[PDB]
Amino acid sequence: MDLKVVVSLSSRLYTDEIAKMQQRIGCILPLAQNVQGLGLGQVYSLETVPDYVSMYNYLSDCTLAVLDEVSVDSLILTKIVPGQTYAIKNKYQPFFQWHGTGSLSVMPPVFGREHATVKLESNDVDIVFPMVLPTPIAEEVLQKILLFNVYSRVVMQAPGNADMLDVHMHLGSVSYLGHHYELALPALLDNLSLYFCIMVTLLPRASMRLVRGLNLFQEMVPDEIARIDLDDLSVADDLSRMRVMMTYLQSLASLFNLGPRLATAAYSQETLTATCWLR
Amino acid sequence: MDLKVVVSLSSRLYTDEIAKMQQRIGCILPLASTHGTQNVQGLGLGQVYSLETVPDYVSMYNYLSDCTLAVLDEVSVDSLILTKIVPGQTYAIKNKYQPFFQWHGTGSLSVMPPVFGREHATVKLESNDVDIVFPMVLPTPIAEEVLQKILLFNVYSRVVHMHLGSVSYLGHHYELALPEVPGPLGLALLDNLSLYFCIMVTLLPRASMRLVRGLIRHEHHDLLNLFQEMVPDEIARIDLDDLSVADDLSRMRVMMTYLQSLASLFNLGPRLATAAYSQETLTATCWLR
Amino acid sequence: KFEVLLGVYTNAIQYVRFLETALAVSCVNTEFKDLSRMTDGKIQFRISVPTIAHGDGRRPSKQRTFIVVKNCHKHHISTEMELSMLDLEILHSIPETPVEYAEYVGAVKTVASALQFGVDALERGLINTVLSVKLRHAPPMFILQTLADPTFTERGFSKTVKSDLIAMFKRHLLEHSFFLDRAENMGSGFSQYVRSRLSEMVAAVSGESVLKGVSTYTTAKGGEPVGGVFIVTDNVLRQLLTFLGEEADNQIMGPSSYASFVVRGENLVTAVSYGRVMRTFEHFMARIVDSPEKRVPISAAVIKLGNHAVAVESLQKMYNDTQSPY
Amino acid sequence: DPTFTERGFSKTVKSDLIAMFKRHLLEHSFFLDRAENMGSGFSQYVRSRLSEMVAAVSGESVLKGVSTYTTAKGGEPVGGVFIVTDNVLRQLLTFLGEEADNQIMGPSSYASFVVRGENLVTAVSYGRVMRTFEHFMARIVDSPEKAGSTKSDLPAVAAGVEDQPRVPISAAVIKLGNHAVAVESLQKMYNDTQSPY
Amino acid sequence: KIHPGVAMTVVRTDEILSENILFSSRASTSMFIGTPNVSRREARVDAVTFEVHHEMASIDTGLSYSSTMTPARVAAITTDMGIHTQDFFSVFPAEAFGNQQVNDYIKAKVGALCHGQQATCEIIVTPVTADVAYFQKSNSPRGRAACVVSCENYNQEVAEGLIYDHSRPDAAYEYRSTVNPWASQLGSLGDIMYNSSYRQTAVPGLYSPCRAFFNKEELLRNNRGLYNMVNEYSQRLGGHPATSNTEVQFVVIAGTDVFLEQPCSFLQEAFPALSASSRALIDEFMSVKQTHAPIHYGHYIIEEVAPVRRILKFGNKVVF
Amino acid sequence: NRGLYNMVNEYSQRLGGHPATSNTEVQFVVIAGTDVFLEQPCSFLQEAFPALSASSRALIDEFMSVKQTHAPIHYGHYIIEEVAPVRRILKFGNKVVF
Amino acid sequence: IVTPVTADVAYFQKSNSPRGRAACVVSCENYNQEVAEGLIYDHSRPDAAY
Amino acid sequence: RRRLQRRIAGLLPPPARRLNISRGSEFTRDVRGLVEEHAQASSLSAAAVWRAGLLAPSGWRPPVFGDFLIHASSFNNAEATGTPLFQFKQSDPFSGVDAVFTPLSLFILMNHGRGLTRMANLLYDSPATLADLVPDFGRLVADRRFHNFITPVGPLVENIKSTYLNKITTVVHGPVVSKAIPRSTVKVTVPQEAFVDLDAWLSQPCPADARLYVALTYEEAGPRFTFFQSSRGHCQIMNILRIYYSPSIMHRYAVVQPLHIEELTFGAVACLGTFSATDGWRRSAFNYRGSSLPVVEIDSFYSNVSDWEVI
Amino acid sequence: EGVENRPFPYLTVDADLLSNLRQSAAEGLFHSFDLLVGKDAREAGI
Amino acid sequence: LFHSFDLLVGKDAREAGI
Amino acid sequence: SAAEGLFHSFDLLVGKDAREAGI
Repeated sequence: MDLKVVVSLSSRLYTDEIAKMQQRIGCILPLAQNVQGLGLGQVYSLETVPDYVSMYNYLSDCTLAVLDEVSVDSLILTKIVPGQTYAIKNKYQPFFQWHGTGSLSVMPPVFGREHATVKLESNDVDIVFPMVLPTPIAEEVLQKILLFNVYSRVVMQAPGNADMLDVHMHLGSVSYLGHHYELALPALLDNLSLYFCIMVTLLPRASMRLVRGLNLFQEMVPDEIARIDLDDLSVADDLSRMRVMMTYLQSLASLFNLGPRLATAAYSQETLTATCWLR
Repeated sequence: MDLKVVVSLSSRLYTDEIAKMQQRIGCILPLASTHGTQNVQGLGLGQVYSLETVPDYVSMYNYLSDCTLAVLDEVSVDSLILTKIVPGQTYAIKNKYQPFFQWHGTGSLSVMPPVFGREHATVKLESNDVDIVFPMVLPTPIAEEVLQKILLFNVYSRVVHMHLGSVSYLGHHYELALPEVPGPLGLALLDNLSLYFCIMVTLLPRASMRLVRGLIRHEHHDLLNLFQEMVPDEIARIDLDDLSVADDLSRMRVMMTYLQSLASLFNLGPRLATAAYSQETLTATCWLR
Repeated sequence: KFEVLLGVYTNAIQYVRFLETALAVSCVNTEFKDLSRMTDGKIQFRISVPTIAHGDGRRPSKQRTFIVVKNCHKHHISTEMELSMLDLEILHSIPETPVEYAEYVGAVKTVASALQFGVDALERGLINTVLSVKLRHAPPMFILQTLADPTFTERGFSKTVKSDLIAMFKRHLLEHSFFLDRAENMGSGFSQYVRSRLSEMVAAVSGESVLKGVSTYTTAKGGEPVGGVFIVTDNVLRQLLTFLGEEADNQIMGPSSYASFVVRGENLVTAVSYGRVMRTFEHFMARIVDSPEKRVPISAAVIKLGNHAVAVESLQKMYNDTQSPY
Repeated sequence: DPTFTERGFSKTVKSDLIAMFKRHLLEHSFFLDRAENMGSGFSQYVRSRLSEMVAAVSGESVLKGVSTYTTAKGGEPVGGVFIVTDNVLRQLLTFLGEEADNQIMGPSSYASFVVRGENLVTAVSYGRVMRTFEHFMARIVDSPEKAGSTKSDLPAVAAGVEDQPRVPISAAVIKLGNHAVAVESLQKMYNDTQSPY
Repeated sequence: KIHPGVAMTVVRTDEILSENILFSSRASTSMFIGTPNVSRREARVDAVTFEVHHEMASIDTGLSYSSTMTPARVAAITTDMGIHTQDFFSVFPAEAFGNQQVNDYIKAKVGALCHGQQATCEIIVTPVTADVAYFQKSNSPRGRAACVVSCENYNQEVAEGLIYDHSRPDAAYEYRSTVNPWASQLGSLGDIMYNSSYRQTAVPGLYSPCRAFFNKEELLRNNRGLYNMVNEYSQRLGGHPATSNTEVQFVVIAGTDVFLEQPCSFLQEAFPALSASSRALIDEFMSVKQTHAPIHYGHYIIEEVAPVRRILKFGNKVVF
Repeated sequence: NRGLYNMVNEYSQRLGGHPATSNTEVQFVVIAGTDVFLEQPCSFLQEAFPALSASSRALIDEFMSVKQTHAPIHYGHYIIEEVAPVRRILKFGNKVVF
Repeated sequence: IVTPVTADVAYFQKSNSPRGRAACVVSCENYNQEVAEGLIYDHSRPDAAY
Repeated sequence: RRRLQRRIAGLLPPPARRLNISRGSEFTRDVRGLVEEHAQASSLSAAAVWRAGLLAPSGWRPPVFGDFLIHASSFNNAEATGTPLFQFKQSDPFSGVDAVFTPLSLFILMNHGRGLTRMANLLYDSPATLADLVPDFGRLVADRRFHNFITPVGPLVENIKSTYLNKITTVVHGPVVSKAIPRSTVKVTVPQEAFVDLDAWLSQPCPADARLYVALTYEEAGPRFTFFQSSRGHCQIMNILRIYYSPSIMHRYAVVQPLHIEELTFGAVACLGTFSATDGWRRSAFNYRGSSLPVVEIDSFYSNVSDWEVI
Repeated sequence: EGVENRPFPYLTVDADLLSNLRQSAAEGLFHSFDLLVGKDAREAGI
Repeated sequence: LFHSFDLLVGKDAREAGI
Repeated sequence: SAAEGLFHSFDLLVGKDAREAGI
């Protein structure tokens, strides 16, 4: 069908802007037509605090678009449908090889704002493209930035229990299919880390309420340090704790579903593109 | 490709029933079969949600997951015509549901069992002895908290419950009916959640307890308001251990897979991905996610 | 040393037709088709029953008219025919070599055996929906041995005549049900009991009905108009010809009403009969050449029950060729 | 009996069919010595027990339209034989009545089939002979656009059965309603060889 | 084998394949044959799936009844006519006793698949002073006869009284109010077991015969007109249906494929089966069909009446 | 345990299971099977039929007297009427039952 | 065949199997080892007749 | 050229209908053509089946294909067409060979180290080279990360023969059909003892289609491969297979050590594709030179491979 | 299962050999048969 | 009269009609 | 309504010799 979506650029684009838009022409980006909220650039603006979860919810709510052609006044781009496929390319400056992986994950770029962006001086907007990366790399960088945020805030509060070089030796590198990448580890990622923290703190009393809902079978599998909490807590506090914990558990589970998960068939490393459909 | 179901009545639809069905045009209806001509006895959600038995919503969720979905376009005498929902086509779905949730954010919708009551969407046929109930279509941020209220009422029947009984929205509060017993399959989902929790409680990390301890004693966030400035002792006796990275990294990989499995468990019912919702026309161009 | 193919065979699908069977005795096929065009499915009749002018000073015998509304039943009959796409790829490809001409003739024969499947499926679905209409408005005989007897009704449906009518239903449920089983355990009176029961059905069915006309569906031997039709199974059809023993006509009926469906009914069935499918596909093949250069006897055993000569037709063969239950 | 086979043979239909087997074996087996229990209706009982025997047999075969055997009195096909012993033949030619016909009109020679010039090439070459290669050539080479009807393919089903002289052969014909079966015994063929029938 | 304080009233519904006969007089319904039309439905890359649609209007001319459908003969009794009773531990799996040690010992002393349908028969608790003369004729399995069809249409308030208000006597036996009060009353034991108001935790797929006698929603369905309750009989109601060939009896999920009609839901009376109290009265029922004693001092025999006259054989002594 | 038509097929096509030697003195299971043609429902449906068993000679001389009003069970004895598919004439003196 | 004296005579006045359980031929199943053998030998289930 | 023109002219999209709203006499003949187009594209005739072949380019989608470069000794020429192939992830970045497995050569990767086994070791007699293809089977099944290194690539539709360095082509996503324009249907062949129907173990709504799921599962003796056919969804068949995996939750209980994370996962389920539910899977028999194993035949396959989700 | 499906010229007999066919093929009266429903019911490719 | 109600009601004007 | 069972043979236009709208 007719799928060519154009966006309204106010000012004409100069030569270096044309080159920087040509450099990443194969990548995908979301959509809100306005060039102001054209992508993820309104969460990564200097206007809001760079919070991960609102960025993820906006990225999973709104549609995606892979752009085909660039001009001095127009941006030819086709939005994503669940029906057919589009040929997309890996044009991200943190380069992850899409060798034979059947899935691609679309997440906000956690490797720094400058690494995946184009800054438009002449226009009103500074656009960003999300990270399209294979899903074991996606869950691995989620692990190694989540645990690094935890093990960093801990040594900011108390540096007597852990070591910063000990967590930076392992939690700064991912190793998928023999490729060894390095993680730009510097704020960011604090609300997701504290969400996970609240979940694993209130999950003991959650598991106790669940096993008391329906006996020693499910009470043997906790260890002795994982079993003992005293049986005295208020009704309203317990109910609000369970409700807020299950809310954060549902949001955290749908968040560790990595969003719009793209799928690929034929990765051609000579031309750096793969036939990509929405799944 | 003809995508059009002509569900035919046996008996004559009276004029008030024609008005009540013409009031509901564009709403989601689940079908029994995907074929071109069907019967009414089997149209809708009434075969799983009957008046005689308890409202069990988890089997209704799996019914809405399994069977096909159709929108209602034309209603006339002796017959009402539906349009199926296939992937690859954009459908117009209007908000004609009685607990009104405004779709201002154009969020992804969700198809629900009628948890808010039967009798507002019960729409009754006195032609033939059948009751057509229309599933609730509503965004997934409301849907997760409605599903958690359904799952939490059964475990808080034993031990304020009006907060769990009703729903929370930006503009209004609506009352949704809870049963005293969930049912067999709701108890099965609660049992699977209990086994998941009683297994995953030992596979929890140790480092984030030091974070919550130093953050309680140091700096109150808006998110740290639930503890009422108190820490339990289980946190302390799991913080009598020293922190390493290897067992925590393996534990966070199995925690990633377990949180993906919980994402598989909570995601019940169909979801619709909206695009270009019109608030003035009150319909939304949607497709199946 | 060879491997003999001893012959190769296929079955001829019999062309059933709704106006050929005797189920269309109980239906009049109007050529109006405006009640499909009409928005509401009702039709209003101003019927007017007579009255007995009474003479005693009880009440004045006012005239009787009834404005009755008959709702029409619209049924939707739908089959499907999954047809392969590489049959279409030969249908559009013009053949030149004799092997692809044989393959194209095979593709046309596969297509013309699917349009014929659709037409043969909508002349069995039509009989099926008509027979299910006549089985939905068919109250049982243990009700209408008494509800169609006016010596109990018409005194006014009070509580007492209904309370006695239910207890009269419960007698005919026991001493009258399965009447062809009591006739096997009867004595020498095989025929008179079965003839009495069939005549009691014809008497309890036949009453007042709107929209009458000419004597339609006559028989050929006697020339008597046919009152109804006894749709039976094949075993009951075998049993009602050794109990009753004979037939009034030699399975021949003479409806002159089947005169506008020997034209409108044939130019669909013979329009897919592979003489016109091959013709229209040769026509479209010539377009592809053009492209780059630029009354009757009805088989129905008729029995005579008193004064009405009803027909007895069994559609068991129609349903056993589907492997569908009768 | 198609009213018991109209639905599929479920675990429950294949139970009451096994019940009905034993019921029919207890009740209606040995129909000829229990015909002596009555004296008046011997003929009607034997006629009904043979007329319910030609109806259980599916006589619908592909060689039904090929008229190969006819009754010598009037033109009507036979429709099968009963093969009985000599005693049951002696009881079924008096109680069922004297035979309507004494002889049937059947063929006089085997309808031969030889591997001729078109099938010899595929016998020697492939080892696959077909029956009536000339009718395959008449159907798919010479006008394949003419699809065969019932009547147009009747001289092809009757391969060599029709073109024969028809001598009459003696067989006691019994008319069971509309059918005209031809009962006979072969015990004269077995008793002089000293072998059991 | 010692008598408990109560007796029972075992109710089974027995299916029958019956060869029917349909009369329908000429010019009964007028018809309008629409022209048939084709449309593709599932245009798969492997094979395009068409559809051939057809519509027709059948307008009923006759203001009387222009058809009668009688059962001509029984083909076979498709059910068991057996003894297989209902398991309430399968219908009500959420209910249990106090001790799980005594609640598991119970489920062990009772039931915690070959041949035809077992005819799952319910059980109604009924005192031992219920006269056998009530059970020797077709009645309701509860005490009161439910003559609600005789009363005035669309009047639920008065017609609940003739079913449940025991201040007035029976429709049949006007010298008693009910032959058992433990099932015939509004909140009684037979009513809390089998009515839909108290079966909210039951398994909906299983089938219970006594739902045709105790369910107040369908008992008041027959309260309407006699010319409406003969329409709603034959108009494919399937109000109280059952599965045809299923090994274990179930209720159908709105089945249009099967063809059945239930006269025990219309006129609300069950027919007595061949019951006895000893084998001796069974052995004397075949010996003398006319001069058999229905009562011998403490034992009874209930000769079966039914629409079907099922023929019994015990050895060679046949009764018709 | 194979399907119905494939049991009907193998019932008549061969001596499907356990025949006895006829025209011998003692019953042997056949090994020849050349001229031994016999059909057998007892392997088709796996049920045996009752014989005329009587616990005492009093009941079996009262079965001949009244064959309809006889007691199948008298106090501790019994008589069992044969229901077998070959109806056999029982003749004790001149009292003939069937 | 050796049976107890408590085998009732109503089993022997009909045409049943000479052992206890009714061995059903096709009424059980089609090509199994746990339903036919179950309905023939497993006495935890009652036989199909009684 | 005349053959080529006669072949292209028939295989051409029909032109779009015009309505000249501006002119008067052109509008009448254009709506005349409009009703003459509908009346012959709707009625029962050969004209309405002639219209279905033009395809008018949403309904039909030409699929994607996977050109895979394999070794000839790791494959067999004598296999059927519709075998769902399973690519193995390679550690070396520049490899060039994508090691795929048919279910029989993967069944000998199952069993060698501990019907199907007869035809498996008849098709792949020497398993030392196939154990040398995978760099680690026992350790990778010991840490239970084998399910993510195995990805399915859909059923084989075209196998061009070569004595060394064979090349295969599978439909990775889309309607499963052959590659040669002499057209045929690629019937998906699945061996029956690995195939189970989930309604059979389940023992009410009619879907649109019945999907096929492969479930690599980690039995305690070795891995196991089972093809699951379900009319339900993916997140529903996760719960249904949670019901089906009854002794696995007892084994993961009876291995009571929780810090050994190997026995806390029990396989993973990947959705292979969607075949129609109104036409069920057909049974068939696949013959070698000597043996014959019963094989599920599945037609009208629409392949769309999903991720492995953990039971 | 022992049956070929070629575009043979099938002779059109008039026998009633549809009666009890879909149930007879299920029980196994036919030793070898092919059921072709949908697109498989075609005069196949030569 | 602008329709074809001749076969629907019947030929006789005293029995049926418009 | 009024035409709940009735056919209509023709209509009566409100003196409009070329207009179809109005009563």
